Amino acid sequence: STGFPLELLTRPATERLAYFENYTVAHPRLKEVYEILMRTIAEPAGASFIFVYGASGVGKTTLRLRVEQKLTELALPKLESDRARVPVVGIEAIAPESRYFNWKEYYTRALITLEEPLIDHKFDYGVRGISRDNFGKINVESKVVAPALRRALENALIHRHPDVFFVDEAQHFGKVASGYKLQDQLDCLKSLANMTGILHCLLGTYELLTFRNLSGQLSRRSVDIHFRRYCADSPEDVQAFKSVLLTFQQHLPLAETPNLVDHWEYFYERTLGCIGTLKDWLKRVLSDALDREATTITLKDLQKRALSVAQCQKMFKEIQEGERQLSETEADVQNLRSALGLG
Amino acid sequence: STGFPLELLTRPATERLAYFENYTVAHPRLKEVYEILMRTIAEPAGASFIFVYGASGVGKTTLRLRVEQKLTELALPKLESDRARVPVVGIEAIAPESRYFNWKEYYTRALITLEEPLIDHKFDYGVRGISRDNFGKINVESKVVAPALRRALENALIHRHPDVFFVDEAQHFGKVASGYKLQDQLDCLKSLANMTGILHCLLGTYELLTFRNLSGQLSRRSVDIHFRRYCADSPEDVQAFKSVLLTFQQHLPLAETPNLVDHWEYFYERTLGCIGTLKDWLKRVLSDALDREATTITLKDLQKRALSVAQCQKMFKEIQEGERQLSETEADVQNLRSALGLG
Amino acid sequence: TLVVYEEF
Amino acid sequence: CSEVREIVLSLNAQGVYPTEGRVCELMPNPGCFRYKQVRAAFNDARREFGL
Ligand SMILES: Nc1ncnc2c1ncn2[C@@H]1O[C@H](COP(=O)(O)OP(=O)(O)OP(=O)(O)O)[C@@H](O)[C@H]1O
Ligand SMILES: Nc1ncnc2c1ncn2[C@@H]1O[C@H](COP(=O)(O)OP(=O)(O)OP(=O)(O)O)[C@@H](O)[C@H]1O
Ligand SMILES: [Mg+2]
Ligand SMILES: [Mg+2]
Repeated sequence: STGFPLELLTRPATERLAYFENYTVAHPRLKEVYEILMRTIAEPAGASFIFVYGASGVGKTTLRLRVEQKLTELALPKLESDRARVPVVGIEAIAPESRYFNWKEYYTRALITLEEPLIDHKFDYGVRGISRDNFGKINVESKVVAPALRRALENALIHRHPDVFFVDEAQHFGKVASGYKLQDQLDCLKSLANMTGILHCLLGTYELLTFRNLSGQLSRRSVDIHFRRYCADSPEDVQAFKSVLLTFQQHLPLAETPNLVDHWEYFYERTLGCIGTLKDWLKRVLSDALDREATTITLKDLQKRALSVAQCQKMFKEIQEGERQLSETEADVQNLRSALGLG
Repeated sequence: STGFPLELLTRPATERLAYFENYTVAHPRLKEVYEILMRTIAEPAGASFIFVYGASGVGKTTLRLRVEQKLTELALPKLESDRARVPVVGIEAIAPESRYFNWKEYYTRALITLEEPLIDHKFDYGVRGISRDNFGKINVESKVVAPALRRALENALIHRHPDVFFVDEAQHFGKVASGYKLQDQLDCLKSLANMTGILHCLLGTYELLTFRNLSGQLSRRSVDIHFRRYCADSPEDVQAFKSVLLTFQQHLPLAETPNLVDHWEYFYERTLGCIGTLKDWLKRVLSDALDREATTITLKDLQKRALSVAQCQKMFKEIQEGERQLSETEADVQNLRSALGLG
Repeated sequence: TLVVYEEF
Repeated sequence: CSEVREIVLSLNAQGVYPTEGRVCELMPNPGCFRYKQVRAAFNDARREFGL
């Protein structure tokens, strides 16, 4: 029906918790973002980067997970016959323990995660120090310098040709020293992506906005997507928040369904319209209820598991400084028209 | 006729997408720039470098592909009497991961791409640490010191004696450490061109403009070729943009004709006159339409897959700076005349 | 009227 | 000299750089290279395959 099945009424707390955690909702914002990302993935048409900006806890990683899952059925029937090809690969940037970013570690991690399809397939990277041990784990020597690892990764990426290269938590690329420029790092990434011809999708918070519109090249070369939250200043976002609260309420595995619609205000206070934060709060309070053995949900358990005031303050400050740079107004359109002379 | 064949209507969507992908239009600026570049490549007259400027998406890489295939086709009939010579080599530089631009990696990449086709023979650069492998790819060891690699590439370039050394994305040559003038960076390749006799054609965006005139010795052996967009000030360029819009629209595999002619302004501001941007945008719109089976291409279908105004503003600022840099007026000629003493 | 969404 | 030749051949076939020490490490009497011809054979094999 519109909620959890009644059979789950005779199970343990673990089954209810697992069902709720493995439950992802499709709000209209997520639907539009998923559709345009899928369309972009189908035909990037000379796009090197797809930056994914959004507030921490809006649903970037789940969207990426669903994208790779979809790519895995649009490929599997075509992967029955073809081989030596992966549908999609992913990686998360490492925050360096030193003052500067470790590009060699990025290359090694990318080579490790890319090359494990099957022991049967073999391919010579052309770099001395890279092999596969008896356990089937791709091993790289400690002396293979960064350019050699880059060449090996280039060869592997050309051979494997994934439909996209996902780089989550991309803002960690910005951990550089004084003289180092962000344009240099993004230019190295662009050179890699263009030479292997593999589309790169960078996902992260609004700090990744420091990697936006740096040069005219890095700029053209880019489809910027925005995972915006729900804002209380518009009726449609408020109504959608209420509707997602209602569907969550009907999909909370409890004998009695709590009334979360009336308590939306405080909700929006601690969640900032981000569905991921709302879901983690709801799953935490459900675990609390199933440990205490409570049939329904009350406000006290909601206040025992909500975020702190200062945390939400800093989150909203970052979110404001982010949305301030990702808004389109007719004044900017006319300014560009006048600068070009089209007006 | 002058449009897409009717038999493509029953073809699968992949055929139509690919067919529009490889479809090219010889728009007048590309024609003129190809002519001048070909005539300058044919004889170098002591020239060490040819600078081919342009914006992002102007068509520099399509230019290099057409010119390289052309040189190959001309060299093919005459490549039977005199072997042991490569017609044209085409590389694109790596954006360094360190602060310094890795010269050794540049030399290594150049020697592989030079010698990597058939085993027609060998040259034996006389430099140890460099060889091929059972797979047929040249592999060099990390112990080969950079002067040795330079000497090996020197001997290989004097044998192969290629017509031109293509270097795309040459602006990456500028990524040098502090206190190191870009002069010495250019003289590093100048010595190579002078003691190998190979002219190095460097392409790239306007960021290459920092290499224009460092010393008189550098500037004397240089040829300046500029790729430029369609400026909106003159109506001839506007008519050229209109005509190429017709040409692009005529070969769109659509059941009904999408009248894109009317909204030429919206195409212009989201493209900036750089034909690559329009090609990518129209290809994206075609992919979306073929997914949706659309009988025509409408305005909303055009504005979803359009560049953001911020990217357009950034690239336009870069273009304005570049066009200011590469501007020559009769007044400068008068200043040169007065300074020489011809007055 | 409150809408009910589906599972992603 | 033959045994050295197949040793360097196999070592390069796997992918490692065949050096004097590595070739010696997998040959039962790694002191024969003092002969003025075994080392010459190893160097000739390395040059033939390009080192
Ligand atoms: N639409 C959704 N329905 C259900 N759960 C969701 C949804 N979106 C996110 N979540 C849940 O929210 C939690 C965290 O969200 P997510 O992993 O997507 O973070 P993110 O937006 O990528 O943020 P961050 O940048 O902080 O890592 C996860 O437990 C995830 O299952
Ligand atoms: N005459 C043409 N007809 C059709 N499409 C074209 C034409 N010229 C260029 N294009 C399109 O432009 C795209 C990008 O152009 P190109 O790669 O040459 O740009 P570039 O100026 O070298 O870019 P960058 O500055 O980013 O390195 C090509 O993939 C092609 O689809
Ligand atoms: Mg994350
Ligand atoms: Mg290019």
